[PDB]
Amino acid sequence: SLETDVENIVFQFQNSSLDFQSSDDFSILGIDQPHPIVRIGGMFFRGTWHQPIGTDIVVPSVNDGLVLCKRRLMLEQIRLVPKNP
Amino acid sequence: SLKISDNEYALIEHPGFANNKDAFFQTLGGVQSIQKACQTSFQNPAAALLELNLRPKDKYHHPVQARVQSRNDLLVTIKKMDNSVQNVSRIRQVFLFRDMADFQYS
Ligand SMILES: [Hg+2]
Ligand SMILES: [Hg+2]
Repeated sequence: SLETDVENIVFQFQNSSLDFQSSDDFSILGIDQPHPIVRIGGMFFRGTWHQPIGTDIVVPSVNDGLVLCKRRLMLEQIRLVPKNP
Repeated sequence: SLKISDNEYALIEHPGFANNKDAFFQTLGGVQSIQKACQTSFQNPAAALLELNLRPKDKYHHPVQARVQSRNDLLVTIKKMDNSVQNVSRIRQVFLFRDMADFQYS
């Protein structure tokens, strides 16, 4: 069946055309913050938490089953713009 | 930092709730039906299909087919103690039941 130490979180992107592939570098600043910052490859994102109405089921392909009721992170791409030239 | 893994998943965006697990899984035809639906999505993506039935004993209820799509969603596993990222995996396909006209709620 599928299961409802570690937590699992869906990351959803405002721009669904951005390509994130395996081997791409991934890091997060502030997963505990209301607005985490995520870096993937050379791209940066700012996240916002959102609670969809309903439940997610996540099912694995053949890798070497989850039921998620909690929040997902909604990520918009950002530019890091110097406040002063 | 950490590199995104090879692991992949399918995601079902269900509009109801898992308080009654058996009833909940049954709305999609049961656990085996869910696994069959996920396996098809990987073996033959174009053919992927899943049906939702929230009110099985109600003769006016119309079972609904998911809209199937890919985005670039990721599944992020974090170790609860230190909030460190243990794993990142791609969600390669999504079965979209939320946000169809039937299940809208505001
Ligand atoms: Hg929940
Ligand atoms: Hg699968």
